Amino acid sequence: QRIRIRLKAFDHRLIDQATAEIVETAKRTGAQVRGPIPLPTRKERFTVLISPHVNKDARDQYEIRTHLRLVDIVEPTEKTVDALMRLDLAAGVDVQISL
Amino acid sequence: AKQSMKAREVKRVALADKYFAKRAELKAIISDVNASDEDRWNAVLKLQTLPRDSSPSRQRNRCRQTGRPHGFLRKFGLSRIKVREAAMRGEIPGLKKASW
Amino acid sequence: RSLKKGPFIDLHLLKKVEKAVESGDKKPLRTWSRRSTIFPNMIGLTIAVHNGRQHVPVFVTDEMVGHKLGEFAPTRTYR
Amino acid sequence: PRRRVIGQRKILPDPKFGSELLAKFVNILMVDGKKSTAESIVYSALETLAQRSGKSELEAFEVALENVRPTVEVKSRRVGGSTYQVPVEVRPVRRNALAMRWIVEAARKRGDKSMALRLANELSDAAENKGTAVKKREDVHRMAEANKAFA
Amino acid sequence: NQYYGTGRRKSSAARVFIKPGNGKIVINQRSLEQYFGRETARMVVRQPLELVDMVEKLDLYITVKGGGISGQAGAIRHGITRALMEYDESLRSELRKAGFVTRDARQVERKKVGLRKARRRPQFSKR
Amino acid sequence: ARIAGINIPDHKHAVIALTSIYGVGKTRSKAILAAAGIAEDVKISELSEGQIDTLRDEVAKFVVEGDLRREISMSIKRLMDLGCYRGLRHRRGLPVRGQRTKTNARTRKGPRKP
RNA sequence: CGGUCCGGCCGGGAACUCAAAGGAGACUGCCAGUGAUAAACUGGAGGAAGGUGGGGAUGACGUCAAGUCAUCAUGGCCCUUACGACCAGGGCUACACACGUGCUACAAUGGCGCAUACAAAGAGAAGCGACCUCGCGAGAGCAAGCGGACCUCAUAAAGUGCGUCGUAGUCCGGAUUGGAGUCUGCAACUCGACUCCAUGAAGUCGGAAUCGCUAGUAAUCGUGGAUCAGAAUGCCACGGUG
Repeated sequence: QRIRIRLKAFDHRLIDQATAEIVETAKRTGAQVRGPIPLPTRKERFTVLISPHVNKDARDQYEIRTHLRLVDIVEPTEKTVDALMRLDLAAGVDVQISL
Repeated sequence: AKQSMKAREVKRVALADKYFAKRAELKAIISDVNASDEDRWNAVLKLQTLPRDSSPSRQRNRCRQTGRPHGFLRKFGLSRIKVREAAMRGEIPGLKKASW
Repeated sequence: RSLKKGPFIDLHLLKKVEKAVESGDKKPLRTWSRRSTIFPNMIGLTIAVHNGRQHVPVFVTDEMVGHKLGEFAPTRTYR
Repeated sequence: PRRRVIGQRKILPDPKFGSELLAKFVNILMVDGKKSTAESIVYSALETLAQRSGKSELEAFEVALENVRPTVEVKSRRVGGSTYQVPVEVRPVRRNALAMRWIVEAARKRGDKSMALRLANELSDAAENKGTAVKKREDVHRMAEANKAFA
Repeated sequence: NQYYGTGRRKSSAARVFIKPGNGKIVINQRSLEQYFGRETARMVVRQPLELVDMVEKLDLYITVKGGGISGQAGAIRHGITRALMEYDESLRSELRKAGFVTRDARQVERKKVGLRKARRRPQFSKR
Repeated sequence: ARIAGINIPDHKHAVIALTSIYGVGKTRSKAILAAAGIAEDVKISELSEGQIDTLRDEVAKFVVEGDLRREISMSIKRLMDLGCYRGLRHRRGLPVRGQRTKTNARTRKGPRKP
């Protein structure tokens, strides 16, 4: 079966350590790995007034970047499902897993 | 804001979860539906008798810290003032100053 | 306008009016319901609607039916 | 500007004729960044022109333009209260710009129906030199000769 | 043989294949005449085939995404001229002098907090 | 030629000329000229006298001119005499539909007084 | 490359656009001349870019007892059966006036009607809501999909072609008012937005004065977002033409 892993995370160095684990972990336990293809990157934007009272043109424009990566696995062994389930990454990565 | 006005926005959440979220979400469909009953609504008259602060309309957002009504931001649950204080210490993750 | 699935009135006005039609006409009703559509069954009565301080006597004509109660108490003084 | 002595931008030549001097005329005539509809108006009112003054479409422009082209203008200049209109001999490039600009302020002023009428009739009357664009060039050549004293 | 160029201008990104043999111009599977309904936009896709020769010498199949009309034009212009320098090479001398090799850097300036647009300030009042 | 309203349109197109009735706009127009089976580009001169008396019947469906001017005036009078809010705004010459009066009510108030 | 319902749609392809990680590139580095052999300057070459290539972020010591005790914190003063607390109705929307900032206009570079092309950047689960059906329309009914490069908001508009109006307070302009609706909401009287029919003010380019802008700028054209049940001509952002 196809299982595919959408990794997403606010830090771009933290995410492609967590990718490069998963590309190593699958290849060693016997599988054909696809990707890790870079999807586009939701950048939100918040402008805010900056003074406590008045001064409408004094502002501070923040962003959050959300980086997004996709890793398809085409040939699962019975090991390769459990090798990735048992893995644990940094806190700022969010994994998913469709089936 | 005041302590009274922060207490009022616990009172109005307390209700609207208990009532309308179940019981008025029935009656807003009975007052809607055209292809079932057009005479024994009764429900329009019964929707008044529910306590008035059961409506979610009546809930303002405050900044979950200072209680300020204006300047709200839904992503963070905070006033523009406290967003910025918290941003700059590094307490909101991934948030930095932008430029493009 | 309230779309044609409803017209609107407060219960505490509806039932206080059913009384003083059925029992017989009287000293006027004191409502604060300004938001309440004048029905056919209210005609003849004096209702005294709240303007923001004083309740103001309103003899309900035939021609008033459809209008709201609040339309006949003005809120703001002016000269 | 003080320090900042500068070059200038290559305008594209005009697609129908290959005429760089006529592209400047659609720019001058253009409003609200609608160069499209400027070109419609211009290309039209050269057909209406060149037909009715014995042909050549580049050179029915450049006869009407040569007529309104100035050669001196004033350049007002304070000495210590009263203000001295000094005649000054105008540059090669600015000759055309002023000509083109006056044609169009003349054309934009008349009361014919289209703009392509209005333009065609204040390029007719330029070449047979009456109408407002040469009444402008004459009342500039007054001011230069009336104040010829001051140069 | 397929000789390729990319070209870009504003948000447009054109991709331009050059075949030997004949007059013909395709562009999102339409005729040059169908695609551009403005004369100004036509005689800037042809421009580079004038300094360098074509009547009936190379076909070109091109496709373009994004921007508007005069953006797409300019991207194609630049796309051709990259592809010409793939094929022949020693035409750069002449193309450089008309300056079709210069990728046109001009984006829209962003809008700025405080201002109605990029540079349009609001109306000042002294008093 | 004059229409079932005691009026006289011009030598324009027809759909435009019927607008010249009080109580007829551009929607009613095209609605009339249709049922009667006239083309809308066609003029008033270049229209035969059977093709005009069909229009007189069509506009007699709709309430127009001194039927209408009355109908409006009488509805405004219900409000004025009944003494509801909207009546009180009609009789002072102030705007009725909740618009601001601190500035700008200059249609409804007239050119201004010191 | 094969096959086709002519749709990248389906075999397949990894070239190309694009996506987002990692690197290269521009430093007066090279050539000539000017210059106290200096710093530098003027020009040239190659180069995608040339002399801080364009844009942002970045605001020295200080200045005005500038602003904010009503975000928050806080010294002191003050109130403590009230200046604290709960509720319904009203008010913050008032209108002889004066000023500021905007939007729409006054029209043929145009208005209306019919066809037809080319964006970017965003948002979405008490959410976005297709298709089909009903309604002149605002919308309604049914109901896939989508925590989203997949689905939805969502047909960009100026543009272009064809018709039409003929310089008229008009087929310019849309204010105002009457009638009838739609939706959100316990509730649209005071005081919401949007639709339909009717009505069709002022206004024919604005006195003294005065503002913005040096290039993808001004001008003009649409698109999205935050706030938000509903309520953008404001605000923040995005591309088009130019």
